Amino acid sequence: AKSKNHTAHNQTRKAHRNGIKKPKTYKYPSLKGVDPKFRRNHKHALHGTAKALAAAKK
Amino acid sequence: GKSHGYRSRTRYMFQRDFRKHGAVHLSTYLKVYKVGDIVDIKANGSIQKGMPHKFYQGKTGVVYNVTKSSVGVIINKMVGNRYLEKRLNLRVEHIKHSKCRQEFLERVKANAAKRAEAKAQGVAVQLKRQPAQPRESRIVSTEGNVPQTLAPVPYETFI
Amino acid sequence: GIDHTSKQHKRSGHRTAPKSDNVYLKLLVKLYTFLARRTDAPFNKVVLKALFLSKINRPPV
Amino acid sequence: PRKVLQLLRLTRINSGTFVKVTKATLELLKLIEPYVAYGYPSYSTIRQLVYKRGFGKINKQRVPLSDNAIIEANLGKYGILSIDDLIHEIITVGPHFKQANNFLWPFKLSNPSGGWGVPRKFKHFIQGGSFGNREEFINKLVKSMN
Amino acid sequence: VNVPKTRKTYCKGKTCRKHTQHKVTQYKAGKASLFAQGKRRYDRKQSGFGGQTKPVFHKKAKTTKKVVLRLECVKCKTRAQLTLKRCKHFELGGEKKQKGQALQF
Amino acid sequence: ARRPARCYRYQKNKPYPKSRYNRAVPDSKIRIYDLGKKKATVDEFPLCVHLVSNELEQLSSEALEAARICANKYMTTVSGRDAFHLRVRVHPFHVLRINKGMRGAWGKPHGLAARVDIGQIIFSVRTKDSNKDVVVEGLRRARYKFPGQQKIILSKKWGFTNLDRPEYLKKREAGEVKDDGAFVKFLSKKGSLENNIREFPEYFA
RNA sequence: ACUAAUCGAACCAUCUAGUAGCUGGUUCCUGCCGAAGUUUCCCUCAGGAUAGCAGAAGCUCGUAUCAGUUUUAUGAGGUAAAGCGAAUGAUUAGAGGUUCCGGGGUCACCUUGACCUAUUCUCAAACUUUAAAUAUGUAAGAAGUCCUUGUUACUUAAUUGAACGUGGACAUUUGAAUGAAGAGCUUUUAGUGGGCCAUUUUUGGUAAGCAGAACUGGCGAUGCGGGAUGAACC
RNA sequence: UGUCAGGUGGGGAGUUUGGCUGGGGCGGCACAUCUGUUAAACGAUAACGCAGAUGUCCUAAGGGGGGCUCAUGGAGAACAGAAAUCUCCAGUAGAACAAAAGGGUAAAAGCCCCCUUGAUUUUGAUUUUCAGUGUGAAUACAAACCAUGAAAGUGUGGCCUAUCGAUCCUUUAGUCCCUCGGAAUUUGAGGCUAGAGGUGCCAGAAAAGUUACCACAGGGAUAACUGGCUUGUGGCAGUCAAGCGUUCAUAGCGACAUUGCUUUUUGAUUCUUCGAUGUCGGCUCUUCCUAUCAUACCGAAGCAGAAUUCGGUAAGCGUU
RNA sequence: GGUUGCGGCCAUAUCUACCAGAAAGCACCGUUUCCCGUCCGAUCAACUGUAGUUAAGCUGGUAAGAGCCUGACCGAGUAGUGUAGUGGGUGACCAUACGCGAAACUCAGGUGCUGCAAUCU
Ligand SMILES: [Mg+2]
Ligand SMILES: [Mg+2]
Ligand SMILES: [Mg+2]
Ligand SMILES: [Mg+2]
Ligand SMILES: [Mg+2]
Ligand SMILES: [Mg+2]
Ligand SMILES: [Mg+2]
Ligand SMILES: [Mg+2]
Ligand SMILES: [Mg+2]
Ligand SMILES: [Mg+2]
Ligand SMILES: [Mg+2]
Ligand SMILES: [Mg+2]
Ligand SMILES: [Mg+2]
Ligand SMILES: [Mg+2]
Ligand SMILES: [Mg+2]
Ligand SMILES: [Mg+2]
Ligand SMILES: [Mg+2]
Ligand SMILES: [Mg+2]
Ligand SMILES: [Mg+2]
Ligand SMILES: [Mg+2]
Ligand SMILES: [Mg+2]
Ligand SMILES: [Mg+2]
Ligand SMILES: [Mg+2]
Ligand SMILES: [Mg+2]
Ligand SMILES: [Mg+2]
Ligand SMILES: [Mg+2]
Ligand SMILES: [Mg+2]
Ligand SMILES: [Mg+2]
Ligand SMILES: [Mg+2]
Ligand SMILES: [Mg+2]
Ligand SMILES: [Mg+2]
Ligand SMILES: [Mg+2]
Ligand SMILES: [Zn+2]
Repeated sequence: AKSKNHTAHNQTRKAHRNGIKKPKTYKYPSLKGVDPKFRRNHKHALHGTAKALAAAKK
Repeated sequence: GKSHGYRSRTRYMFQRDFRKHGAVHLSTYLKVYKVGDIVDIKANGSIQKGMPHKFYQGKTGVVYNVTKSSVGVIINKMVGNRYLEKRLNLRVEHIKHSKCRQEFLERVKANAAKRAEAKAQGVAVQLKRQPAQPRESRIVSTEGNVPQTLAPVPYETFI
Repeated sequence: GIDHTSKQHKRSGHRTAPKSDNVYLKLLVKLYTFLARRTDAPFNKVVLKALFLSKINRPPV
Repeated sequence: PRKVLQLLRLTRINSGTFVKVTKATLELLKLIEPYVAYGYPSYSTIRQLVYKRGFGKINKQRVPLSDNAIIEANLGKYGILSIDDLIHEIITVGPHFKQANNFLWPFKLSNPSGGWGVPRKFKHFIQGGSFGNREEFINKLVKSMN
Repeated sequence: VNVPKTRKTYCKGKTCRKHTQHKVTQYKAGKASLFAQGKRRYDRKQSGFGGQTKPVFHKKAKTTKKVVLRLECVKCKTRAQLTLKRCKHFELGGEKKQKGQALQF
Repeated sequence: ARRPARCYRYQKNKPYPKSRYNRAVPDSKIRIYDLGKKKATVDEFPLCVHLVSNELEQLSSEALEAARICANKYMTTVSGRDAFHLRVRVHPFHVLRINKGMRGAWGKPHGLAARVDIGQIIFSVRTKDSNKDVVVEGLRRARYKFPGQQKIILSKKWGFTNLDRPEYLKKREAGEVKDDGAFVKFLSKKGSLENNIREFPEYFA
């Protein structure tokens, strides 16, 4: 009893009825996979500038 | 049976160009990449490390990570009915700056120059690009250009 | 025949009334329906929509 | 081609619309060629289209023009105050052609009153059919469908 | 494959925490050592009537096993395990290759 | 015996040459491709007559061999063997497979065929102008051994060269033409002058 | 064979409404929406799980992050074609030179085989110097551009950079076209997971109303006018 | 005699005795994978499609550095030659790089020499397969410790693309940490972290046959029969004409080729039928077709007659 | 403008043959005590720019040169290909309509350009 093996028939019609979506970009992307040495220093850089505005704007 | 290895079906994809084998020239190593740069991916068969998969051949992405001898690139890949964010670690031999970003970065510069010139006087200086317009009417003269052409030619065997 | 670009006969997907059968909540909806229509204040339109919400959509404050 | 027809707002047979001729639109026309008959409309063709079958798109509703104040309430920002102001923006493709043309609901034409003048429609106008660019003969075709 | 019986590698012995000299020997499993809880559970479940109560593997396919090296540091006597790929023959520190030998004999 | 040629008439498969993936292909039944006065100079035979296929199809090496003998024998019997050079143009490089349930149906090599296009020359005959009708009749009798439509074409080229008859005469008047083995070598306006004097000494007149 | 018309394990009752991925059936109306025979895994191939397609409940907002489309700009590809006096591998034919195991023939040879040199006929799904069409990636801006200076334990010979910032300037032609039917987002669940047909590309086969793929459109799930007649054709 | 222990025990009991598949069985593995092609120039893509390969091998064939340049051809030097050692010239790689194929590599990724163990520790992140799960393999790092080199740098196994494995259980290494629940000590045991012992039907049951005495649920998802498609093969025709026929291609034949027809062969397919269309042959009886054996009338002959052979109209009528 | 060092693109730069090159630089060259490496100061190392030579390297020029590079209404809008028809044809295939569009071929031109620093009748 042989049957069909594979077909991509109807697979693009199915993928388009819900309108293929772009990945919804954001400002401030995740720092996942960024170099740890840069990321470790960026933590200290953001802390200092947060204090700089805190000391001035208050 | 079937074979679906990592570098399958890449016999011509990862070939070098004709008379362009050998060592990679130093320009690829002196190019500076930064996070946010838009880069094109084209693998070098001579460099087997940090080498992209055959899918990302010809794909354009944005640099998210800068490393010692490699670059992290963001590519959106279509899986099923949506796009998925993908992250590659590629040595600089396999990437280059996409030149499309540089003309756009010159158009924004030239847009600001035209707007600054138009600030004092002459507003509405057409910052936007326009498509090719239908041609305007013009006069064509026959002075030295009298029309003269034959009809379709008969059928000869030519052999 | 029409080459339809969007699904036909689609309900908005938003509550136009509370599912609740509380008679006094219906009177509050009746009052704020008039206010949302007879005033241009966006506050009245927000309150009227919030009166339609289900229990999980209005957590305690 | 079906997507391009949706982008030109031709969602049913005998529907019509105006298209500004640029390069960016000529391949759209070149890509739906087997399904549409188009050409270059005369001023008399545009005037009879807007007068008889001209409907405005006002808050997603297809509203008959039938009054200048209807057009002024929606296109008066661009200077279009009358039904001939709207017609003028179409025939002479003005700065606000995009807004004026989009304000017009797609024209709902009938079948041609004298027929299509061909045995079979679905060959090119050059090849004896009906689709394609029939540039100045579109006025004869549309006036029998209006 | 041929592996030397000595190796300088990382010892995380809490007293070295650096590369030190190691002795290399092959790992053997060790006696089954009944009174293991699984063996205690096995003996009770097998007792009485019912026959063989647990599966017995027969469909073996591999003709090799992976080689495990026990890496004992020579100063703090700390061990470490390293696993090599499957090989049919494995010797330890035996007759390193020579390249300038004369084929003679 | 052999399958009828209607089973392999049309170019239905990809080109399937003998290579390192067959290593068991039989031999084409046509082995001689140049016949008659093949050692003749270009000056002897100005007239060229072409048997040209008008179909995209496959001619088997058996049909090629049968038609080559049929055309050659008539030209020798009527006008002598040394009055013509018959070069058959198409080479049977494509291998025909035969399957002899549908399980494991990939076929063994059955024969050879030449894949020909519309307008592709099958037979080329260069002769003198006096026996035009002889070779035209020889190719006309060779058509019966082939499937599909073929046309007898009178070439406007001097023999087997790629030059028109007046073009060859104009170059041969000068030292631009030297006789060679069976074909001809022409003068180029490029290259070293020392090579262009030792070759074509009769030029520079 | 026979063992009460019962025999390759009688009859009666109970466990027992034994299990069944298998067959059959599954009962009122109207309204709206509306499929799949495909992915992966499974002692899996008449089944299920999973993702997809679908409904419902909506929620946050109010014309936008957008688009089965084009243009502009910039990438990528090695198929159609083409090429073999270009590489690899086949392949026809003579020319010229040459020297060794090759030709009996000097004791230097019209009537020679290789090899080299310039030509010549024809080819390649697992050849290629070239190389389309169609298809395909990215970008076309306020999350932008420019100026000045603040943080850092990173980085630099060095505020030199890196990243993120303070403050200031720029606006409806704000940085192509067209459209936008509201846009985005979530939960939950049905059915389905036998497909088949047509154009074009394409594999096996002599072929098939054969068997197997790619893109699309359909039938299934669909009546209507036409092809007398017919699931798919117009 | 009773209990336990070892053996024996189809006499008896219970159960098992893969899957894909142009039906099933046999064969094979298309069941987990790798290379090229099919594959239609992004990617993806099937068949028991084509050409092949994997379950290994390597303390170097891993890592670093230095020096050098390979295959082949030519010209030379006592035996010594097409050839054994030495010398020079040419040489874009025509070599070599473990193993298939593809890609890559020339002051190297090949050869030789020197040093070496980065084939090490601790985690996250990423790519392929993909559900964006697992496994395998790989990529760039970070924090250590090292190797090498003058140094920059390189190195987290093999130049790249394959070379492999859950739960339960056992076992080892590490911490020398947690628990044995009345409190301790020491054995023992149980935990945590990281490996191995293996499932090749490769996301991983523990498994022999036979039934021609057979049963059930079903299946026309699937064979054996008729019918339907095709016509390789079977059969029946045609075109060309090298030749046979004493001479003469075509009276009669006819090579090498090539175009068809038929569905009374056999293959091929699996569309119908498995809540069943009674499966061989003969007898009996009717009818139909023509590709005509006889009969009627003819045309041709290498037809003198006789007898024959070829061909036409023709299925009316017969064919034991 | 020549030359040297370090380069960029990597033949318009390569290859073959033959000619020129003042000055400077480069080079060949001379030597073996030390550091160093060899069977061999050939290479590699060191030492003196001294005893000498542009012969070679190098540079440039010459060639109806090979190759390479650029362009062409050169071939050719040809082959091919997207879309369409109840188009043709028994078929193989072909033509037309709206678009895109090659390679070989044939000609013409060319034979490195340039960055940083130093130096030169
Ligand atoms: Mg199925
Ligand atoms: Mg592969
Ligand atoms: Mg590696
Ligand atoms: Mg009428
Ligand atoms: Mg009509
Ligand atoms: Mg017991
Ligand atoms: Mg085929
Ligand atoms: Mg094929
Ligand atoms: Mg019984
Ligand atoms: Mg029941
Ligand atoms: Mg029951
Ligand atoms: Mg509906
Ligand atoms: Mg839905
Ligand atoms: Mg390809
Ligand atoms: Mg081709
Ligand atoms: Mg090819
Ligand atoms: Mg089912
Ligand atoms: Mg159904
Ligand atoms: Mg009909
Ligand atoms: Mg009908
Ligand atoms: Mg149609
Ligand atoms: Mg038994
Ligand atoms: Mg592909
Ligand atoms: Mg190696
Ligand atoms: Mg206790
Ligand atoms: Mg399994
Ligand atoms: Mg499995
Ligand atoms: Mg089980
Ligand atoms: Mg079927
Ligand atoms: Mg019956
Ligand atoms: Mg008859
Ligand atoms: Mg010396
Ligand atoms: Zn230690």
